[PDB]
Amino acid sequence: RIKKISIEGNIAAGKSTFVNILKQLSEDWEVVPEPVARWSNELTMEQKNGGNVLQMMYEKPERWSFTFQTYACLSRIRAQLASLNGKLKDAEKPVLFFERSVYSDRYIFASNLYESESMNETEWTIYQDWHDWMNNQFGQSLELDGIIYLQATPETCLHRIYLRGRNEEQGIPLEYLEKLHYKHESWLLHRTLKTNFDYLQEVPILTLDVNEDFKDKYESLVEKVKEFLSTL
Amino acid sequence: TRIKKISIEGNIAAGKSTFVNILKQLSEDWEVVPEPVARWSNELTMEQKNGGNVLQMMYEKPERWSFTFQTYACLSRIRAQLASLNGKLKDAEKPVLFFERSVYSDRYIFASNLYESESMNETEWTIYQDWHDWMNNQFGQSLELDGIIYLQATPETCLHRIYLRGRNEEQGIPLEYLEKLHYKHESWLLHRTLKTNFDYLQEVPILTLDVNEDFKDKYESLVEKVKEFLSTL
Ligand SMILES: COc1ccc(-c2nc(CSc3nc(N)cc(N)n3)cs2)cc1OCCF
Ligand SMILES: COc1ccc(-c2nc(CSc3nc(N)cc(N)n3)cs2)cc1OCCF
Ligand SMILES: COc1ccc(-c2nc(CSc3nc(N)cc(N)n3)cs2)cc1OCCF
Ligand SMILES: COc1ccc(-c2nc(CSc3nc(N)cc(N)n3)cs2)cc1OCCF
Ligand SMILES: O=c1ccn([C@@H]2O[C@H](COP(=O)(O)OP(=O)(O)O)[C@@H](O)[C@H]2O)c(=O)[nH]1
Ligand SMILES: O=c1ccn([C@@H]2O[C@H](COP(=O)(O)OP(=O)(O)O)[C@@H](O)[C@H]2O)c(=O)[nH]1
Repeated sequence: RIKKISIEGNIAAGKSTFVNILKQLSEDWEVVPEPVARWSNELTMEQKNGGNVLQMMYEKPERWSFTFQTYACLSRIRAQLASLNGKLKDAEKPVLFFERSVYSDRYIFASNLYESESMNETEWTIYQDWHDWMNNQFGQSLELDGIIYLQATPETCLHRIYLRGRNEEQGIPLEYLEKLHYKHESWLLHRTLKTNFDYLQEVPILTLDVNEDFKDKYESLVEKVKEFLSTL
Repeated sequence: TRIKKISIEGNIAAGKSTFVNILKQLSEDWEVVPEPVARWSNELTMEQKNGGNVLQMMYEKPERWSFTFQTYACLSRIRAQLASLNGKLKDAEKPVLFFERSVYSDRYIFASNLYESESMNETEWTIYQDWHDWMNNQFGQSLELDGIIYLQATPETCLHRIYLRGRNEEQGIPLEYLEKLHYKHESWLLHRTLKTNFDYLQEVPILTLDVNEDFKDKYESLVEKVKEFLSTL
């Protein structure tokens, strides 16, 4: 009976900041951060493997995209099962917030690597098949009750990457942000994007504007999330 | 419980296709599962189109395509084997499903070989193994084997037999690739010296059949052994 909620949005939208705010507000509220965040960093063999392929992807995305995308999605699924069958036990009003989803894996990141030619046809169709299957064999219990879209302009995100001062992100272009921004807008706002996941097409969505700094002034955002939660 | 599942293992062109085509005629309670890869050799389906494409590139450039090929082949094998459980041998008295190869040849014969030939780098190989571990962990007793039949043939036999089958992309297959695959087959199924990461495999019954002798119009003795093997599982 744990409520599953995806937190979605562009690079440096403030997803991590937001989720770390939410888990501290209730004893019923828990967070699963995404694998890619964990990799970008006495450390596990997923880190080991995650470290290498993220680096490999930066040199040569047209060689490594499929391997990376395949591994990122398994790593997410495992983690999401780990918290769902353990953690939050056994809350009165349990809610698990997922940082991004297997849908963002596929329809944001994997799709954009295919469109920019870092995956060929065969890789993209093997990926979608593998995706459809990995999720239907193992990921049933990962269907989302709702989605929270943190909406920021592509410009705020690039500025937010600068504010976060990580050396390796510094060369991310605004057009790359625009592609991902547009892809988010057509999946989550316009709802033009048709997935192979029919139930998604009518999952409730809460769209929040995080252009303006919320780190010291988040209560109105938290109010909107609590209202959205009761409505499910 | 309650379909018995027996995998047929052996080197390339040892004679697994020929022997399952023989076995499956002899009892309506016996079915077979052709291995997806052997199918990918030949409007076609999604998988078959991907398979043939990923196979040719694999041939053309194994160090690029080994990780991709091996995951698609194994995912597709699990798919074909799970369907068979479902669509097959619903009500029959003693159901037996004969898999042409298994999830364990995918990894410990082929992917492993490919790693050993530097066709997959360390991170690739480790990623493959991670995925293979977890994924078979999820099924448990369901695809898990009741028995292996090993069809053991020397590489010369296999080499000659590749000649007899006469496939274009196959005459390239060098004698020394065949010898290495033999090594791994002997170690896993004959001398039982392969460490592996699935507990029950140490226990699983294995019938070895010497198949160096042509057996096409002369296979009763081999079949008799199989019938005797089954009545112990
Ligand atoms: C089309 O051009 C790009 C598209 C995407 C990128 C991205 N870079 C990243 C940073 S990868 C990274 N590695 C780390 N080790 C740590 C970390 N925080 N981030 C994410 S998206 C960067 C791009 O331009 C950089 C080319 F050198
Ligand atoms: C030089 O060109 C690139 C360099 C790096 C990238 C990278 N993208 C990433 C992010 S891929 C990703 N997939 C996910 N499924 C999730 C997630 N958080 N990130 C890391 S490095 C992507 C690049 O090309 C993108 C082409 F628009
Ligand atoms: C180290 O050298 C090799 C080792 C193994 C091979 C192999 N070829 C194959 C068959 S390639 C094939 N492609 C197809 N499209 C169809 C089909 N039946 N077979 C299996 S293993 C091929 C090798 O070299 C290719 C030409 F020397
Ligand atoms: C040019 O070098 C190669 C060319 C082709 C191969 C091929 N192996 C295969 C089959 S590997 C296989 N993996 C499986 N998982 C299952 C299965 N039945 N067969 C097709 S093409 C393997 C080659 O190996 C190079 C040195 F290991
Ligand atoms: O309202 C905000 C939200 C985020 N940030 C900063 O912007 C960067 C991106 O935030 P985060 O890493 O949480 O974004 P994510 O990539 O997780 O969506 C970080 O330096 C944050 O501390 C900020 O200054 N104000
Ligand atoms: O007793 C036998 C078994 C097989 N073959 C031939 O050897 C080749 C390889 O056999 P098969 O396709 O069964 O090998 P697999 O790859 O399935 O092990 C084929 O052309 C068969 O006709 C044979 O001459 N006598």
